[PDB]
Amino acid sequence: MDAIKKKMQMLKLDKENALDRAEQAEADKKAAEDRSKQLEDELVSLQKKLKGTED
Amino acid sequence: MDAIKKKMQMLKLDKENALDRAEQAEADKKAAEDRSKQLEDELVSLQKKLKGTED
Amino acid sequence: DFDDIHRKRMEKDLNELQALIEAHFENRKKEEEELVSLKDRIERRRAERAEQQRIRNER
Repeated sequence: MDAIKKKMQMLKLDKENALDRAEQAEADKKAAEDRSKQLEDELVSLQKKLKGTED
Repeated sequence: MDAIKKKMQMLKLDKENALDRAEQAEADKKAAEDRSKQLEDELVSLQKKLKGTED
Repeated sequence: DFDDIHRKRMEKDLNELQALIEAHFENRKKEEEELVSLKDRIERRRAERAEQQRIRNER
């Protein structure tokens, strides 16, 4: 037939598109999270040196 | 027919789950990156305050 | 997770459904074979009626 092929292929394409988009988003989320952790760690030391400077 | 409809329904359940996961991951990325950039801005303001204290 | 058991459930659903699909495939297929044999004996009946009718008409 004809309809089954096109519908099935389009739906599998939709699933694959959503999956890859989710993977890209999660990768960027993990990278941003680690960079945020770095920012926290540096900010604490910045606060410590600021406190010493103020003393 | 009979089996074809059920197979289509399976292909649609995969569609919904993949699309929902993709959207949720995208929202997670947006939230995490906003968190990181706000932390970076806080770090910048701390640098400027340290500069004023140094002056 | 809940997604895992849901996946296994729709999985066995697909399995039983395709099973019954192939099953009624086979059943209707046997029925079509029987109907084909019916058509064949039907054409046999057409031919025999034709020849006996023609014999009657000849006489």
